[PDB]
Amino acid sequence: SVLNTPNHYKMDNSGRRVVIDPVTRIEGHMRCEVNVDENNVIQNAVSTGTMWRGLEVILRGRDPRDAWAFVERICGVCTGCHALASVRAVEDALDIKIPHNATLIREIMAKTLQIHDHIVHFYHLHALDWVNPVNALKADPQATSELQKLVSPHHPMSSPGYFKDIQIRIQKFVDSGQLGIFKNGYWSNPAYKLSPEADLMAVTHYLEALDFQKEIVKIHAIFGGKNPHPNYMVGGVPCAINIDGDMAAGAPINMERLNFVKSLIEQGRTFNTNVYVPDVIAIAAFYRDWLYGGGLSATNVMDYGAYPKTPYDKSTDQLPGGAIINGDWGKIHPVDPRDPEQVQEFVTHSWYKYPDETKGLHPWDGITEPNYELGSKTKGSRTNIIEIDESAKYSWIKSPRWRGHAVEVGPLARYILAYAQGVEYVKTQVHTSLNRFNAVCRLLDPNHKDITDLKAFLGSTIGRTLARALESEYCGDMMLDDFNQLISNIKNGDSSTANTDKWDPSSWPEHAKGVGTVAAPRGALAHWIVIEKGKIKNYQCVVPTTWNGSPRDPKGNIGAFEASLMGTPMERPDEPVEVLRTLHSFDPCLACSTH
Amino acid sequence: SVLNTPNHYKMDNSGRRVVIDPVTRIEGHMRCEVNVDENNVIQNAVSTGTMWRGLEVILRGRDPRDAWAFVERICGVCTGCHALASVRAVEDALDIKIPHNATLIREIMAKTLQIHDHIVHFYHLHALDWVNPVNALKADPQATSELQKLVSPHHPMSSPGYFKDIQIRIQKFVDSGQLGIFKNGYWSNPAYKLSPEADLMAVTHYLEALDFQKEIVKIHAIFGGKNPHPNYMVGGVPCAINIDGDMAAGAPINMERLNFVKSLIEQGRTFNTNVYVPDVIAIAAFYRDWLYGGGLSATNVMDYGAYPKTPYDKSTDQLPGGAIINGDWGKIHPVDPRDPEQVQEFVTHSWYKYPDETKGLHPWDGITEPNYELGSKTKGSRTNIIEIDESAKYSWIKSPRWRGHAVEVGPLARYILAYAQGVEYVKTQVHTSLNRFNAVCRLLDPNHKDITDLKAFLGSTIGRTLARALESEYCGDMMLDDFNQLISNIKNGDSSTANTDKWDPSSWPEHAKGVGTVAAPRGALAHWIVIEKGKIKNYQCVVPTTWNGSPRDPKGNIGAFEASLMGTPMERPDEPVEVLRTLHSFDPCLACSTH
Amino acid sequence: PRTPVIWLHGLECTCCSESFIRSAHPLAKDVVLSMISLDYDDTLMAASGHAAEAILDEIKEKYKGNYILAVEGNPPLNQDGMSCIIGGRPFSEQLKRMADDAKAIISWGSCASWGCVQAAKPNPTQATPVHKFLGGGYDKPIIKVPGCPPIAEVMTGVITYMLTFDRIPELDRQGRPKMFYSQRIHDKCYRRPHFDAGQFVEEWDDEGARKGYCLYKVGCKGPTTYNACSTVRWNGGTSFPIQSGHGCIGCSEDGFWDKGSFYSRDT
Amino acid sequence: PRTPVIWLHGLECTCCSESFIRSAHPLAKDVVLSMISLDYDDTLMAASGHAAEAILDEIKEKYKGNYILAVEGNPPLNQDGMSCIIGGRPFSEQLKRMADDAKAIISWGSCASWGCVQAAKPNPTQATPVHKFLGGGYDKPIIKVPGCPPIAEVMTGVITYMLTFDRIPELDRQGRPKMFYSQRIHDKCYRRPHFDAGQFVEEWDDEGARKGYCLYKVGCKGPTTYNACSTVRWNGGTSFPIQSGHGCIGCSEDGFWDKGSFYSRDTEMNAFG
Ligand code: SF4
Ligand code: SF4
Ligand code: F3S
Ligand code: F3S
Ligand SMILES: [C-]#N
Ligand SMILES: [C-]#N
Ligand SMILES: [C-]#N
Ligand SMILES: [C-]#N
Ligand SMILES: [Fe+2]
Ligand SMILES: [Fe+2]
Ligand SMILES: [Mg+2]
Ligand SMILES: [Mg+2]
Ligand code: NI
Ligand code: NI
Ligand SMILES: [O]
Ligand SMILES: [O]
Repeated sequence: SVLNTPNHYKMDNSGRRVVIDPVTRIEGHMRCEVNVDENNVIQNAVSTGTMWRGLEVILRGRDPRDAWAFVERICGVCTGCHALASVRAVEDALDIKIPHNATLIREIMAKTLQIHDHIVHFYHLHALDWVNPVNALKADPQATSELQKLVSPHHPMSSPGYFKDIQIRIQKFVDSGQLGIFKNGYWSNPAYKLSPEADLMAVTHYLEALDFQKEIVKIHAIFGGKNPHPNYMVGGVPCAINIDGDMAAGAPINMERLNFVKSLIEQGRTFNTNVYVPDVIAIAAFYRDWLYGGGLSATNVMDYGAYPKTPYDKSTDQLPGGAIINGDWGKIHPVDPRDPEQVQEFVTHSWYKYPDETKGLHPWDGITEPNYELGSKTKGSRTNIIEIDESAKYSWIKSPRWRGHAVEVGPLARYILAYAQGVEYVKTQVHTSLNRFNAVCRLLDPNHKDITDLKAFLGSTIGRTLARALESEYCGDMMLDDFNQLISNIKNGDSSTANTDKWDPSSWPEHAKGVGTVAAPRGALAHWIVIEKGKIKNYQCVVPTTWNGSPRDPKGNIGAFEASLMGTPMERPDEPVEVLRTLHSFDPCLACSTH
Repeated sequence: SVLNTPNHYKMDNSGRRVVIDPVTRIEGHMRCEVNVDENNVIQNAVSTGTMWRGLEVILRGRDPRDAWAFVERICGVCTGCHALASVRAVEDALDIKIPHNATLIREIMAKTLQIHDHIVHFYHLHALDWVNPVNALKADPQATSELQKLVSPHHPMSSPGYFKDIQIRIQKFVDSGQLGIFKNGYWSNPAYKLSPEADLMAVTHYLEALDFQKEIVKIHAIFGGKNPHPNYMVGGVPCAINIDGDMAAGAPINMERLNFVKSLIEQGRTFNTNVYVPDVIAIAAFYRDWLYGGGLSATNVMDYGAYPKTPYDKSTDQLPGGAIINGDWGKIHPVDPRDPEQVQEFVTHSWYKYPDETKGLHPWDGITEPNYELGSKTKGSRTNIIEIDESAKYSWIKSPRWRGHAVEVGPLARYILAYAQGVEYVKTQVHTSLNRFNAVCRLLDPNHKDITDLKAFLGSTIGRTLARALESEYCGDMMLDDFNQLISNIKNGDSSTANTDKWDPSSWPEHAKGVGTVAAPRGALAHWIVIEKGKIKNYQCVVPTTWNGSPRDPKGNIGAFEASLMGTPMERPDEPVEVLRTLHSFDPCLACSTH
Repeated sequence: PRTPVIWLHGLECTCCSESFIRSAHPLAKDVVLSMISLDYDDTLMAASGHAAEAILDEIKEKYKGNYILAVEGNPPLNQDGMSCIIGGRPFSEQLKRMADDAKAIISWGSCASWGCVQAAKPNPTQATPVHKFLGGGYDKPIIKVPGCPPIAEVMTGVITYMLTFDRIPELDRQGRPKMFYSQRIHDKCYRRPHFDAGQFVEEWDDEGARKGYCLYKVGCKGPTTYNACSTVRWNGGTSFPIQSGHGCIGCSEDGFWDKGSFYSRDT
Repeated sequence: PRTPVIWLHGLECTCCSESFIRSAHPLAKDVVLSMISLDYDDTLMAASGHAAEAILDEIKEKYKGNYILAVEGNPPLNQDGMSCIIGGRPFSEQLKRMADDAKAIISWGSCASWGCVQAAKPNPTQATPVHKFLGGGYDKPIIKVPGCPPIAEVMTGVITYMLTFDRIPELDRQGRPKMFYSQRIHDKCYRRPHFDAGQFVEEWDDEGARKGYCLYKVGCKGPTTYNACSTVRWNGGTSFPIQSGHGCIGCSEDGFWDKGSFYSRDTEMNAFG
């Protein structure tokens, strides 16, 4: 069949079908199927979420004050963001305002998560779509040092002998014949474009990032007890502050703990600027001629907006939200998560049931009733899917739409929205990164012509990857600002951390509804709660990867993942490096997507 | 006067007198006076220990089981070595044998101390005698990087931009006008011979070592609770082991704690090999023409011997002891700390009294009765010493002698003793170090003629400094061996850590005496205890700096410090860089010396 | 040769993999490069699709009876198992196949040990812990290492024990290593002096909260929860829930999601 | 400009300087380069002899009333003070002169706070803590930061507090910052559940030792000792004495060396005694 979607794609499944199940180097479980034409260009793509747990069902009847801990376990990668969304949703329902230190500590935890999550995504899940560790073994260590000095002159770790030592360790591993996580990788595919030296630099940095990442999450351990899965609470934060009073050493937050947080913040900022951001720029330059994967990013993007410099004043959001539609960056449509005409979820192509499956349901009206049922065109059986039938229900992921539009969410969405709204920090990052990109390009090709077209540059899998790194850097700077504000608050007399006026359910209205939003690492997150007589009557989550990984809607619009693969050529369709490189650029969180 | 000492020095105090009080960048308090001839050569040297506390007096009447904690507070720099000596002395007196794992853990703690102490001494105490941080501000960062890569090819930290960043930090500090610990340094004295690039490398490493040193002592925290001043006990170690039994997580030593010790050991080995040892070799090569300071190291050296591969078998000491006398490296005289004709302390030139001051007292017979009294030729007054009278009592340090001989103690003494006794690890270290030294020399002087004379090489202030660094490296390898032995013991069923058969004083003889020896960081340490009816009747310490810093004896022999300075030319007698450089090479511990 | 480990993922949040890589000692890089051979692991592995599947086939035959099967998450039994699909088939079939030729199983976390969040009422997918899915007749050790997630150094401490000492650690009656799970939080809790004195947090951010008083009256489940949080602590010994001011929620114990409100007192 | 600090050293073992440089956060490097101006400090300073003394003179003038005087160790009064000689004169004279124009004093460790080991019976040097040496009439704050040595992050935590919040921390009656010294070890000890159950180490390396039972019966002084060891802990939160199996010896408390044998059992344990 050849389907002409209202969002302007032609999904053609007559060519050769290629199945990727499992999709690895994601959180959770995904299947992807594509069809390629005679020229090995993707002409159909199918996103299937292959897990479901049912947290929305499990929450019914429970106490709103407990909900955060349940929903935190939607995801251990984006750990905490669902807790934040939950406590915000309850606070919204119950009209609880929290103390400024609680706002600040929650933002510090959120930015810690952003940094941790982005760094681990890029190195440990994405990089092997761009980096060939076997090829690293061919690198000249001196030339690797020269590259390193160009890529990031301030990073201290550049000795030829260091790169040689890393290479010796890799070589020993390969020589052992126990190739582990590298086993059967697609390393002979010409899709890999780094030089040996860049491959060695990037493997070196993979290991540096693995060592570093455990440090930054100590901020979560200080404020929230543990990482993964730090604690939150409705009305404040549990980490009470006592800097110089009786028994201060035994309070959660004291002078020593604050000094520790300062140290950890600075370490993160340094890794962002000296290791992560320079690497993404440099790798992008090696891949300067591979500008595939933009998908919807050029046309339709959305975020709820986050990080208001003034608590509770969204016009002060440092990552302002809204929706850009049909590629008009000059028009920011306001996004209201309360409006039943805006966010809606369809299940026409998902493994759920609605009474009227023609409807898209706003999440205060949402329904989660499982319906695992395969289309009569499936190749295979119910417990052995050979080729899924995307004409019918084909995913555990619901289909969210915004005013009927399919949109992309994530750091790239936020970066476009911020650029378009005049956020100068973001504009500077973009322009300086474009310039740095073109400088590396020129180093690689003195015949290079610079890239000036921001839409082409950002609206690509490379650009999606770059926006994530830039966002990490911005989050470190913001988190230092938050820390300094926390110290200022304390200095001026305010050590308060919780509002308990509405802790007791006897203070609650018999009926209430609320929504909490978060700029989660992968995009726009919100939780919608309906409370009745002290209990959860409905709890619906719509998560970033639900938006990006969405199956088709009743009108046939495709979602961000499917759109991003359309038109991409594959060197070797049976070695689908290009598909993995673009899907991974969305940082798919499949446990999130389905919850 | 001109005094012709029996150990062949001519002490001539007719030239100009130079006073250094305080001697800084030592532990504790010292005064040094010298006389220089018309050529600015030192022809007299006077070592004065300027503090006393009286630990030997304070211990009287107390319980032997408590002694370790009192004497540990002799010194916070060589923290724990006195505790080790004390428990050993008590165990000797009471005929206590401790479990193998206690032996091992005590040796692990001892080698941790060696590494920590040696590294902090070289960088934070000694280096400013060789390194000019103001001149570092003149360095070219790229040429600093080239030097670094030659000095230590494996160390990762060599980026030009890193050295430039360090240089910018030091420039900001200097430009502040608050020069702090660098204020009033003798930075224009031509005695400083590094290039700007070597100065910048060394300052960089000073900072790296300040960051590193706090890590290795976490081994003391794990086995001993804290650093400084970890805990010990008579009969074993308190850090009970439980790897996989009930409540293991709550035992002092469990699997996670062992894993932590492993990690710490390896970090220390790496820093020794990649930072500390290469720096001492390289600095030595810049100072290849400055071979002063050998003193007694050319003739008379001693250590009690340490680190037996077979517990309680000293023929297996990995740093074997003895005494070399009159420069005959072919004759190792056995040292017995029990023999009253061997170790003796005189007080003729010290601020103490004996009933018969002609006597040297073996420490089981020792007496510590203060007698602050200045000679009638003193310039100044009792509370304002302008020039001390070294013909009379001039120090809080007693005068220890071995069979009437003045000897040098310390890492250099141990290295000469080990070399001479065929310890292949040491012979290899010495030969490889000589080879590396000559290679760095030829880098600096392409017409360099190799040094081949080991006596001349080792027998100098440079050699003393090198031996300390080599010892650090050896201690790291030995500690790894010890850890692996501990693991093997546990694996084979032995998790035991204490012997309590003689814990109760009722099990003790009415009268007992013991001696405990240690290879302390600075040399030969021993404690001698006499027990009577449960209580300390006498407790006498003779510590490494007591030997090295000794004042003259009744026959006029000079000690190691005074000897080391004789014959040294000074560029600027009133900016006495050379005196500090040589005294600091002994790593004087003045609180230890006087206790 | 390094011990082969196959790390399977069922219904999960991936918090157990994430915790593992936090290990301070040994470092995850060193575990993977030098201690074990991590032969299959969805989260970090290069291979996907058919190429991934082929490793399982190869490791199974090649190292039959000689690999450790580590399991994160759990198998669902509802939806014909297709609430967790891997390679077009139920995860339960993958788990069974690999379990059949494992030397031993490690059940990471509360998901694989007990069921965790997806098994909380009404358990829509009939998510089932590994030992119950394999049943009583399973003849190889199942090491339960519970917690949501477990402490990083507990995870790597179990592995280093096995590798260093060449045996399964001693287990309690619930299959948990006595190395880490043989005391309750409350049996080693530094706020116990306050519990003993009747000194409690009564309301968030009260005087007691600011002094570090006991969290019993705000719902701490430490009295009934076996784990190493109060001894080893979290994230390189930085903190644990109670240190940072929130009671234990019981996250290493079977059924903790359905024990009542986290803020209701332990009984 | 950075707060001037003069760090003097009396009779001492140097454990307090050593502890200070162990600080995990802030790092010692950063304290010295960026937070304070460490203008005099025997252990680390470039200058010696007459050039060192001249720094005293200058700072004292230039920053009169504006430097913090930190003191490690203590002055002896016996031997005409010449059991601790600095520049040929008694250390007590140095201490007095610099105290006269300090803004505030930090008494580091048990030596400066209380007397520590050299003041244990029979105190041959008449070693005297700073506050007693300067007497009742001294009109500037003396912040006691006791322990042998204090915890590193406590030492740097006091300094960062003062620099960040622009005030002396609140002190208890003994002059110790409530930040760190306002609980006993035993008020926050993770072995307390065992104490409460009567589960003790009775002999070294017994069953209880291997399970982490309470150390009371082997002499732990945690019931009478005020410090942050059971909360902040030591060496970047790695351990503390009790965790590693030896009781507290009381090392932050006045007179701990003469309180009794370290293996004697602690007193005042019953509310009916
Ligand atoms: S109830 Fe919780 S906070 Fe209180 S002592 Fe027990 S484990 Fe600690
Ligand atoms: S006596 Fe010591 S070990 Fe026992 S609970 Fe008190 S402080 Fe802890
Ligand atoms: S909630 Fe879990 S992490 Fe530990 S403190 Fe309680 S068992
Ligand atoms: S001996 Fe000192 S270090 Fe702490 S635990 Fe006791 S106050
Ligand atoms: C999810 N981010
Ligand atoms: C998350 N997505
Ligand atoms: C001391 N050595
Ligand atoms: C120590 N001498
Ligand atoms: Fe997510
Ligand atoms: Fe010493
Ligand atoms: Mg949902
Ligand atoms: Mg003596
Ligand atoms: Ni997620
Ligand atoms: Ni010493
Ligand atoms: O997720
Ligand atoms: O010392």
